[PDB]
Amino acid sequence: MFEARLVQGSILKKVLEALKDLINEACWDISSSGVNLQSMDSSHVSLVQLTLRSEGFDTYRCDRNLAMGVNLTSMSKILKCAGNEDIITLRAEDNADTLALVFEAPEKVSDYEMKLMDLDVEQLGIPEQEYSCVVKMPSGEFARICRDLSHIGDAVVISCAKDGVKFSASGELGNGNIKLSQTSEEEAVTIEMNEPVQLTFALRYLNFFTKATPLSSTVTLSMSADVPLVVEYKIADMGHLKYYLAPKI
Amino acid sequence: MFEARLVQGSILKKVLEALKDLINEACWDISSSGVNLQSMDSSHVSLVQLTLRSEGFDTYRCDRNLAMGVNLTSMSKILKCAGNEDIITLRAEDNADTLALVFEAPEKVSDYEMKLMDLDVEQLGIPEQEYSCVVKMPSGEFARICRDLSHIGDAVVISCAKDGVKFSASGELGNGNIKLSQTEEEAVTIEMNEPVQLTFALRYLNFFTKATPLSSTVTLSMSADVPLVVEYKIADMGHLKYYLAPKI
Amino acid sequence: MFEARLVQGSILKKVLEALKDLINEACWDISSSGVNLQSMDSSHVSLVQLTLRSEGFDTYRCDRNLAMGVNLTSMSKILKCAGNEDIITLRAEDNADTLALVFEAPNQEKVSDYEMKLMDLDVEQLGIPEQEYSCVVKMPSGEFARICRDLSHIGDAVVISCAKDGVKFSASGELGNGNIKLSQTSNVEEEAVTIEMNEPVQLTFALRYLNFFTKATPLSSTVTLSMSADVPLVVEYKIADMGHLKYYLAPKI
Amino acid sequence: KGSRFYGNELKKEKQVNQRIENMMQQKAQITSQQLRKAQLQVDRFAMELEQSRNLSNTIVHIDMDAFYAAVEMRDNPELKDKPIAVGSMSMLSTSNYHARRFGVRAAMPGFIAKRLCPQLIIVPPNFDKYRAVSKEVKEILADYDPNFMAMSLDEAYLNITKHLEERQNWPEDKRRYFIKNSVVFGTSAQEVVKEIRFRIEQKTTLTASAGIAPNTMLAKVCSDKNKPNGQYQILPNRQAVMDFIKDLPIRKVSGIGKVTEKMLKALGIITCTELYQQRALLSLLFSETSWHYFLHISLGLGSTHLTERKSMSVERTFSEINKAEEQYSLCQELCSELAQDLQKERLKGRTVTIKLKNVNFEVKTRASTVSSVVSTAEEIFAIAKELLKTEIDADFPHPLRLRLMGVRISSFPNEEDRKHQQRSIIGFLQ
DNA sequence: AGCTATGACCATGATTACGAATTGC
DNA sequence: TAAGCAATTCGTAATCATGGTCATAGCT
Ligand SMILES: Cc1cn([C@H]2C[C@H](O)[C@@H](COP(=O)(O)OP(=O)(O)OP(=O)(O)O)O2)c(=O)[nH]c1=O
Repeated sequence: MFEARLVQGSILKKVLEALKDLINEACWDISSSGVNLQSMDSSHVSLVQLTLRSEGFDTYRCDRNLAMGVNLTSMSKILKCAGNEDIITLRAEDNADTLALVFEAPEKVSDYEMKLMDLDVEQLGIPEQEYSCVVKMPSGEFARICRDLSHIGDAVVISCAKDGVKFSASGELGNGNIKLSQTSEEEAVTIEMNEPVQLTFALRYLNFFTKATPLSSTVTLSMSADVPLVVEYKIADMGHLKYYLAPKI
Repeated sequence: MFEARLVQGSILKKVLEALKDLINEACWDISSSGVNLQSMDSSHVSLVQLTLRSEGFDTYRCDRNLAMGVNLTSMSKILKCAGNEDIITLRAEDNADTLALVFEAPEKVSDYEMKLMDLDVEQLGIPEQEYSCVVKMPSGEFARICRDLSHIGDAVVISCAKDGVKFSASGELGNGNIKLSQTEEEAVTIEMNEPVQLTFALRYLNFFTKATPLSSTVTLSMSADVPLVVEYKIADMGHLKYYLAPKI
Repeated sequence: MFEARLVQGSILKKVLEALKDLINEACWDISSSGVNLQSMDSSHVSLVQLTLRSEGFDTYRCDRNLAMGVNLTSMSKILKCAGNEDIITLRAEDNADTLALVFEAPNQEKVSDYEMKLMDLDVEQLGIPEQEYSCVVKMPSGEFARICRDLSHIGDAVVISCAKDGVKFSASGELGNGNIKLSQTSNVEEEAVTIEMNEPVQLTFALRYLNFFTKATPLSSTVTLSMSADVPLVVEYKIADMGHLKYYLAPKI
Repeated sequence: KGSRFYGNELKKEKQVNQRIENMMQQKAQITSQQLRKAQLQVDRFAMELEQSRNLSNTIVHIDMDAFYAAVEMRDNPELKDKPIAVGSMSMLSTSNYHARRFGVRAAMPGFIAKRLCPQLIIVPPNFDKYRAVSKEVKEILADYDPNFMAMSLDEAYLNITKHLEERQNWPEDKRRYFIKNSVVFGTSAQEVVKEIRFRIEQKTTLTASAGIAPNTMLAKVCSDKNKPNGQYQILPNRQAVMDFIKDLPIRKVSGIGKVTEKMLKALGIITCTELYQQRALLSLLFSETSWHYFLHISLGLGSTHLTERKSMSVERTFSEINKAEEQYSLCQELCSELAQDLQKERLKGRTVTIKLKNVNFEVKTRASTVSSVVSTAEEIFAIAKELLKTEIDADFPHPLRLRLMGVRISSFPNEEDRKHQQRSIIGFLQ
């Protein structure tokens, strides 16, 4: 009998506004320590991994491990009905095919029910390794950058060095070069550079990554060589939302 | 020489933007009682009843008793040309088929001379019933409840008991079962006689709730098997009532 | 070489926003006096003219009077990648195929260098010589955008008449002639609609273009219109004392 | 007879007869006035076709004589006077000329023909030998023209419009070979082909038919005229192309098969003169490219001057399956073997199209295009298991009873699109 | 609460993809 | 119990890029 009371409703609205454009279905693992999500999209280019652990929920309880497949556009149509303040009470029984959302306004107690499905997402992820360049930057600027090179081309060149990091794109209308130079309290640019690494990615996934922008204001880009780019947002006191993307050539 | 000068010009704007979606042409009955309209939609289910009294028109003058047929789309596209702080002067003559409008601004007047038409009028009366339940709820909360219920299905089952008014629906995913309990111009008041559970269709209530910016609060008026009234009261001008019929 | 730094980095995000659906290729005569542009559009009736002179720039150097063939749609797709309060520097070599744009934020940590591939065309420098007018009307900008977006729901032609006491914007249609009447202002911010005249004017214009011409409305807060007989309507915008932007459109029949 | 195969060809017979009646109902609704503007247009375009009917070249087709059987017969000296059959008890590739007259043909099962000849041998082929005996012949063919165009492993369009003129000033031992000197071959256009056939004969220990024509489609049928170990020739003159274009069935031309045969038995066509006599009928009735093909096969027109890979598939048939795990596991072997064969040419595909066949014989090609280029045995299988998933679970209470699955990499990229090769994520995951 | 920004939702050609059918070797 | 590859044809239909509209919110 999974049961989860979240006193800040806009966290769940923001998460499933982030994940509905890139992937379109998910298979949530809900176990005794939090909610986990592991999903690669259709083209098998990106991966999205998500953990919200069982401590920033204002109440959480679960008695047996559940696997819950969810159409994310159906859940993003149901969760469009809460306001920005509804205490959201997701309940779900174990062997029933419906997830009962119960909103609660701060007595307008809605009660929505959704159908699940049988989805078998792949039960594998990137093993734990070490990374070479770890930039940490303001996430409004990262979203502005990933939405400011798609007007040029569909290839971004992230060239990372010690003084800063440079984003360049070259397409049929020309080319462009944005250079980040390191800092002098959350406009802070910290570059844990080791080896200067130059890579190239697809912007049609970097624009879908930047739809978790109001989930934080600090984003960590973690790169290496022959290894996917990591973009990470931290949902405050809750957990994280990571995006892995594969490079070109 | 009919002249009707209204000083809160946003009233007619919110009315006609609530009417141009549903019905196409309609009849304006112009008398000493004020401005009257009863019309049906183009699918013959909903019944629009607009009543404007003569007390709060800032100057009224209506000698004969006229009837003016208008196409509401052209009338509303003229009623998207004035600010929310203007003085409306509606005008008509018996020597012309032109409904004149003048928008006065506190130094930009706006003259319009809209065409009328000639429709074949239908004066249908409403026998007044004694309603089983009349509820009063703030207008925005009803607009939110219908507009968020429209994504779930189309068969809204409005239920009513003395403790609570209980909207249900269904659809291809599951029933969005909204409640509202018994509860300061933003309260919910339930005048109940017998418990009601009656079906309606949301795809016209969505056309109804675009009269939400008229009043702060709406009143629903219901009886068993009688078509319901959804009433949005302009303060001290009249009201705008919508009639919908239950299904099955 | 040519390098030009300009501190108001929003003016090129608005001058090159009022000119992306109207025209699509133009001739930036970059010379010692400053940036110009002249372009009749894709229908060859409306004459855009634009001037950013030298003394309003932050810094500015060139001696080779070059003539860049600039694609305005792609250039607006690049200038829509800058912040509002940035600082914009233009860079060009002499025999250059490309042109470099520099967006420096005042936060100074982020700097942007875009590089735009040019083309080459020849445009008609159909010179507009010194004229004298009949009526001038100096008015708010949101008001003019509101008036034209009102009358474009009624009809699709506009009679504009100017007399001693003000202006009539009269727009007949299939559903009844709209009419909006404006008068002067005596002793009052932006509300002043100052209308001066030597002889009255009744001209007539179209409304497919006055929903394009008042796309320049965030560039200023007062537009001016000028009119006479057998001379086109002059729709003038001023920029932050760097120069101006004129649109020209002719009467009908 | 009354087989499942008979049932599906019965349904296909119903469908082609339904299209026959749908054509005859559109055939009756034209008049003698609808045979005017279309006829004038197609014969104006035929005037634009036939006026520049350029045939200064001499195109040679060179088939073989029961190729898959003959290359076995150059490597099996025991039974040279016997009828041989390659394939197995399901399908025959091609059988030899000691069995063609008896009925043992191509596209025929291993049980239909084998009940006709009780004294026969049916031996499965060796597909590695033919790829070498093709190249041995191609060594001889490259000498007479460098730009020869081998369609299959045996057919070979050659252009000898230039080699013949540069043969006139040759001595009588450059134009003379030895039996494995032997008889000197002349300088005529028949003689260069006699030389080619002699070299392919006493350099592979085999025989080879041939055919000389001014065009390609004429060569394809002239290679069938005097068929076993023989040849033929047409002269390049616009009269002499007409005397052979008559009195030909359309069971012979390639591009007019079996069903477009039966859809022309309706309109009374056997010879190409009758096929020419229906200009405004066939121009209005059939589709655009098909009436193009009919109007250019009528006058005998085509390729006057001669000219990479676009797909790569693996299909596999098996007995009846009714389980759920066996389909998911057997799609992986077909993903793997195709991933082996995809890297030998080093090609990056970006589409996987699975193709399933019921036990009562319906095709189901379910396609899926990705943006990651696909090369390896695990970057395919995660594009085809999501199509086996969509078309197993769309029969919600019932299994799939298949007999053939097959994968097909497609859309191999250019030089403009191989420099931006996006990669999959399944190379990186674990 | 209007102005403007701007992100969600929606119409909609349109190129691109899908699929059965047909032809060859 | 009736193959195994490849290539091509047309008509269906899925996805995408496009501008327009609407709602809610930061700024006035
Ligand atoms: C027609 C056909 C040929 N093949 C193979 C077997 C043949 O040995 C080879 C050549 O095809 P063909 O050259 O047309 O046939 P063939 O040479 O065997 O017989 P002929 O000389 O009378 O033309 O291709 C098939 O596998 N399947 C088929 O349907």
